[PDB]
Amino acid sequence: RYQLEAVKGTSDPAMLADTIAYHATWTVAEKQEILELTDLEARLKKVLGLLSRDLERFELDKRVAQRVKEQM
Amino acid sequence: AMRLPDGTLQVMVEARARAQVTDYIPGPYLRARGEVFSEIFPIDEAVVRVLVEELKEAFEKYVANHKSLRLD
Repeated sequence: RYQLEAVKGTSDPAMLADTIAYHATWTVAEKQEILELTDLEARLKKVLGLLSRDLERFELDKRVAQRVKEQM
Repeated sequence: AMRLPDGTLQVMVEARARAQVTDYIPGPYLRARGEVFSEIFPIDEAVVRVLVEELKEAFEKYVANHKSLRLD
């Protein structure tokens, strides 16, 4: 909850670019690969792609849990 | 025009009109001269207005496609 208000009201572009980049739970090699490219648009597109991937994985886990409990 | 000590020249130019080329002189530096100024004036502006409207609509429909191709 320390970031409940620490992230709202902030519009710094580089900070919002690298905040999720270091918040992205992946390997050090992937972090260095992210650091390799200096184009903001591509990196943030990758960030949104990772966010969507996490969302859909969570949806899959949810739905399987519910249905399997139901059929049980 | 702006001069820098690193050898890179930062100069702003604005094209005025098209013109022909008469002759070339062995340089450096190359020099050229023009005979007359090449200009064209619109005639029967109704079709030109239709084409301009189509061009504006095409540009409006095209500017909102390159999300990550560095397009303003």
